[PDB]
Amino acid sequence: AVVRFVFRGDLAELMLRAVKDHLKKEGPHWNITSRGNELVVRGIHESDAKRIQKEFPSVQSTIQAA
Repeated sequence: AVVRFVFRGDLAELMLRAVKDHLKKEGPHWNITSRGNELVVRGIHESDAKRIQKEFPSVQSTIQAA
């Protein structure tokens, strides 16, 4: 699956960086990339994808199960 986080406002870059550092610790094996205000996690299990969405529930996110 794929999770995409979209960060908003004047702090978006710093919040992305915070979330990115956190997720690199949760899943050192996850393929994590970012550009602009979007953070993308690939190679994550669909159930783990709903978990990290639920961990940062106020960050807008999408999940692609395919």
